[PDB]
Amino acid sequence: QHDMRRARSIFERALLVDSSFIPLWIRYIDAELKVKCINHARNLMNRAISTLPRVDKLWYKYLIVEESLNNVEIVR
Amino acid sequence: PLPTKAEIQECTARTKSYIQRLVNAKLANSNNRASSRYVTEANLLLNNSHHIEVVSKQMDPLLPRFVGKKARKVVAPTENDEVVPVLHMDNEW
Amino acid sequence: NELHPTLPTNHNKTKLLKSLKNTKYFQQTTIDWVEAGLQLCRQGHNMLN
Amino acid sequence: PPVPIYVKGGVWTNVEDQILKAAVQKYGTHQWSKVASLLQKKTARQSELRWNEYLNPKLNFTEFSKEEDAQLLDLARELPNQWRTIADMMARPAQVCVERYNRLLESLKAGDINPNAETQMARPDNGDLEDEEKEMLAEARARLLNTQGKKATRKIRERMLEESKRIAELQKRRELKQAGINVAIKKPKKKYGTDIDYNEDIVYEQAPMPGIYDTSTEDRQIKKKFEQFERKVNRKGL
Amino acid sequence: RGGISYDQLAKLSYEKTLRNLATQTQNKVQKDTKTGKITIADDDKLVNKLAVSLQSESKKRYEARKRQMQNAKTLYGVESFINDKNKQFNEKLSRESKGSE
Repeated sequence: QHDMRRARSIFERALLVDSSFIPLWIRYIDAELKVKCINHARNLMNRAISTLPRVDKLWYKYLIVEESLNNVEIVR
Repeated sequence: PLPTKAEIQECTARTKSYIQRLVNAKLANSNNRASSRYVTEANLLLNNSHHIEVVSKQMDPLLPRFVGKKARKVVAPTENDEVVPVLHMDNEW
Repeated sequence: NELHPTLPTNHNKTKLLKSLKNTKYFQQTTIDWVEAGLQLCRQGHNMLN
Repeated sequence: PPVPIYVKGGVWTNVEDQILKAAVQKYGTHQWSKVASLLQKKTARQSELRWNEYLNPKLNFTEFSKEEDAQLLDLARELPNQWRTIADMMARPAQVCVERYNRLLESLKAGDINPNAETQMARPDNGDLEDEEKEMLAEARARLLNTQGKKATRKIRERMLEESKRIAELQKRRELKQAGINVAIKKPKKKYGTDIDYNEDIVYEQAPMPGIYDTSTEDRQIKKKFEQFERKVNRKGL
Repeated sequence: RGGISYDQLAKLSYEKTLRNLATQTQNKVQKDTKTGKITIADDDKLVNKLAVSLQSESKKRYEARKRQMQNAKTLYGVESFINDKNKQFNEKLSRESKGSE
């Protein structure tokens, strides 16, 4: 429906039920990125890797995103 | 260390006072007239300066008291910014 | 009745009419008994209706 | 209009064996009356006998080995004519055991009732079919089809009817729009006092708790895109 | 090789995407101390490429699953069933019982 604020609220309400669920985190990061909202996804990937630091896929997701934008200081 | 004999007393007194305030409010909101024999026993400044005197009113014993009171269904916004991390370690089934 | 005493409570004891009297809302008079009975019948009909 | 079959013990044909198999696959082993209702001219007990004696794939219909056959002579010697116990000792059906014992020790009229009909071989059928067997397979397919309750079937019907009702409700509005009178769409009514409409507000809106990075220009870009989409749906119509 | 963990499939997916990023490449920071916000100056291109990359990858995976659905819906050689969902349940039973014993 091209309404991004309701989709953000629904994803946040979806995380409040179950934060252990990784495909929800990955969809919400991708749903930020595909509409070209990179800073929202940076805040989101920060909150993801700081919530669940022992999960490998989240750090690697944030490393892919910072490589794809060519930000080598951030990847280091 | 074990906690010292003074902190046990300070904690016991402060929390006992709090539990007695809650119990007196719960027994004072009840419709039983018999509950108020089990309870165990203002000015505030509204601006820079105004000096008001907060008085209570004497209500009719027949009209309902707490006229705003009613049974409602409420959801609560669960709001935080404390992110807290989850600090873990690193065919048969 | 004599086997089981029920032993009244001698402290705080809020009574009804002695505390319904302290309000400004109740007032006091003397009337005939039969008038008070008829008024109670009118009031108790009106409440339940 | 069928005359009543009071005694239902017959000869098992091919049709009734196959309907019993495709009924046991769906209904399961322990409901027998619901299996035998599916195929007329047989009884719930005779369905149970036809399964446990003949149609069961766990049952052992082979030729007897030499150790098996000597075991049969010895067990028939030790236990005098207790054939269920013996057949339990051999993991074979008892009728096979009795007939093979007769074959060892050797070396029906018409108008009779055969008691052993459930343990005996089936009869293949004439080429076309009988009429009652056409009716039997028709009602058997009809009863093996359905997996719903009354409530769920009514839900299917109510969803289709509400769908067509909405279509008619939009049809009249489009006709009046062509006429030039714009009847707005009425909303459904609330069944209770705090029933929630979902276009008034984002109903339990959770804000995403901001971080260190800055999202002003991306907010403006989204707001531009959504406003332009709503205008395009207003003019052109999706 | 068997089942693979999540910490390993994560790395293999990361490395495949970087390999894709290298072949795709073949073909600052400002802290506002008033609020505390960080504005990173990213180019408009390489954001469009990231968005179109994610969109094209999701469409590719979607169409692959869509074609797998039809090719698994043609083959009736499993078992007898009565609807579209029983067929999937019976194929699940075949997949477990063939692998187990």
